[PDB]
Amino acid sequence: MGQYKKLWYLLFAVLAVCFTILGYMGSEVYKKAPPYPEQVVSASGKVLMAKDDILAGQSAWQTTGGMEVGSVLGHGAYQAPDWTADWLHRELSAWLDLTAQQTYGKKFDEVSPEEQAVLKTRLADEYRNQSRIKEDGSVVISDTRVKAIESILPYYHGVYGDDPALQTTREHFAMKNNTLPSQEAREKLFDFFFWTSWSASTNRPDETFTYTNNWPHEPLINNVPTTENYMWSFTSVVLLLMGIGLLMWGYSFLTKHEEVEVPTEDPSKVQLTPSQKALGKYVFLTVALFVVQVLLGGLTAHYTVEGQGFYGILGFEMSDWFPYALTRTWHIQSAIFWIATGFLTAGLFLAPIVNGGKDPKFQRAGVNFLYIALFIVVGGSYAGNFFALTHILPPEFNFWFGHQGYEYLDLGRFWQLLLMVGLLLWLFLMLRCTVSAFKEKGVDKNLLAIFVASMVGVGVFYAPGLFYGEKSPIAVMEYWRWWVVHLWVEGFFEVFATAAFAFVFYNMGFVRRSTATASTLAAAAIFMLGGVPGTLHHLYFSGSTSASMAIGACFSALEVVPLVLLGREAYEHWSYQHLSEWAKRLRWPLMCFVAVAFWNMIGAGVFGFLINPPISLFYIQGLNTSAVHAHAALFGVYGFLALGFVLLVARYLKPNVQFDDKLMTWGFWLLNGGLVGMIAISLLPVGVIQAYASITHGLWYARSEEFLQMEILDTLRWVRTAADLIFIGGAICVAIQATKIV
Ligand code: HEM
Ligand code: HEM
Ligand SMILES: [Ca+2]
Ligand SMILES: [Fe+3]
Repeated sequence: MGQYKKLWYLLFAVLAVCFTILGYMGSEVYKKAPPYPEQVVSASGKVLMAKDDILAGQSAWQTTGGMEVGSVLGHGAYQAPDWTADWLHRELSAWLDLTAQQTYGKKFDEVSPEEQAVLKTRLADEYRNQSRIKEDGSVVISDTRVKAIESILPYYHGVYGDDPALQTTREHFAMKNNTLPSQEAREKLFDFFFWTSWSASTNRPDETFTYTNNWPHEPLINNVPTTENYMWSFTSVVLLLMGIGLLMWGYSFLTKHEEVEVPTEDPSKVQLTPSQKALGKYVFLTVALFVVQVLLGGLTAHYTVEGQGFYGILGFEMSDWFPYALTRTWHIQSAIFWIATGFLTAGLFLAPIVNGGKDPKFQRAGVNFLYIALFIVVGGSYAGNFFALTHILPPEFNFWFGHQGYEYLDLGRFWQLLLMVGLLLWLFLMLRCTVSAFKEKGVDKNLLAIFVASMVGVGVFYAPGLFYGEKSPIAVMEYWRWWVVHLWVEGFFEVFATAAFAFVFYNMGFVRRSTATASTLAAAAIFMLGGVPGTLHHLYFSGSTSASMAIGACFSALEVVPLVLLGREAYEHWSYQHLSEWAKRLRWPLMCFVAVAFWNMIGAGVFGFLINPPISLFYIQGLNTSAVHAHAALFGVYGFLALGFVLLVARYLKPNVQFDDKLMTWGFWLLNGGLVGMIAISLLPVGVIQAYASITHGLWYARSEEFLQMEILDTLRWVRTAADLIFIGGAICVAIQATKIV
């Protein structure tokens, strides 16, 4: 390893420690997740439900879209109410009304606060302590609780069915007129909802807080943040402040920046291999998927202000066939697909360059096979989502060929397996080009080794999404799912981008070999240190114990080291005085990387940390601030990276076509202005108002229909269309430039 032995050892130690921590917390989730009770029995002896009924309700929830229609335990969509919190509040209000009648003969509202406190204390004792699971695995609830459940059932039956008395409510929730047509399936789904509400309001066996760390905020049962929550939030802010102070104090020593002399030629000296020439279809697929995804996002926003549609007398009803759940699922899946496609194309273009400008036998055939597999995956998953949400798909094939119901993993298990096979094919095609480069003499191989390791990580770490099943517990499913939406996208993709950037810069002669290798190794070590144990900030209130708040909060704060220095080195080199001898013509792909740094600083650093401490997330999980952070971080870092990658690939495929700077300036600035406007004028104010309402009254109230249909919040969502149109125009401009080039 030569002079990089210390960096390699530090990376190894960081990897070992961080995966040991993450794996230990994984085994804790299997043993400490909220159990499914064997029986839920009334105090008189009548069984309400059983474990099989709860699991059947979970499967029924998966056939409606799951997280893509409302929210369960804080994860999902944001137009329909959070179901666990809404059910808890309605059952607590019904219990209070019933108990006030048998004690004072009046309702809860018309009773003096002195006895309201007594009623609230009796509710808190009954719900948090008397509902604890027993030795035999059963839960005993009172007849008053049974009556409250029976009283609140008809509202949910009308909401998830087609009752005329609840038509307006269904429209405000962006829900089709029959989300779950089967009454028997609706009854099971309400059992599942009750189970989630029970797990969110019942103390742990040997603790004074619930299985969800007192989530959601519910003043009626005193579901408030715990001392551990406060203690670890304070610790995480203190760690972030130290880290920032230490990075300021040591930036001078840490970064030496031994710059090299700028060359004159273009080592652009790339006789293109047949496999490289077959990536124009990849570039076109990336930009077409980007345009389709942006259009699907515009179509989902329209459902949040109208509910069913406008005009289209065209002869069918559109929410019956392409409802909000379907449009949002496709919108989320297309974004994942096109960002991943851009990264995979970029890698496939660099592989033959690593191989010395030659194709290993059958590389073009492998590339074409991968293209066909990616097309089949996308088309089949979308068709399965359509047929599952229309309920034409029989329910026993839903989890495998329809809608999984889990966000960011909505595609069926069969399509997930096909995508995994395609990713392994891509890794094989990348790795077969490295054998000759490794089998050389004299040349240092540390940068190649770190690049190959980042190849293996991207091509491998989609597997943890197959470690749960249809009937797997929700907390296990959430753990394995964030192993993919956070560790594989947020992590292992920055590593790939960094290792490709270093490889390209070294082979263009912009940086020294030692500088590139050391920078890549250090960046990989800091990204793994801040990202691998930072997975747990998605599991603070998902049935995990209190150790998740601690780990996720403290290490996620450690992910401040890269974000800051990011791009300083660009402003250190932005002022060039026509130093771009052969780079000002390609100014656009190289400027997608300055907006990348800006959005990494803003969307991922500012908006990502205001939601990170558990004391904040306790109130703002499930609100529009999550949408703000998601849009900013995801497109501003990774969509721009992928767009720059496919623009740079298209530049080398067709070096005789110039870039039309007037269409490029328009597209770039329309994208950046549209993103800025959609957060700053619509998304952020809605999130702030929702956060205030949540903190003051309850997450139930911040997600309620009565609160979302306020005059200020409907005009705040309509105004978004102005920035949405600008963003769609910018996306269309970029996609035309790319199509014109290839
Ligand atoms: C015209 C531009 C866009 C519009 C109008 C738009 C609109 C929307 C809407 C309406 C939602 C659903 C919020 C809800 O639950 O009610 C959403 C969610 C989302 N959008 Fe977009 N979007 C746009 C562009 C993008 C882009 C470019 C990306 C990234 C490639 C993206 C990624 C996402 C993600 C990841 C979510 C889910 C976020 C979450 O659940 O927190 N969007 N968007
Ligand atoms: C570019 C890097 C990042 C990307 C692409 C990214 C992406 C996302 C996305 C799409 C979500 C949506 C969650 C959902 O739909 O359920 C999310 C949630 C979250 N992210 Fe990030 N993120 C990034 C960096 C960060 C950083 C640096 C932090 C911490 C400082 C962070 C903390 C969170 C938290 C706490 C949530 C949960 C919000 C909620 O569940 O309601 N993220 N992230
Ligand atoms: Ca979400
Ligand atoms: Fe995350």
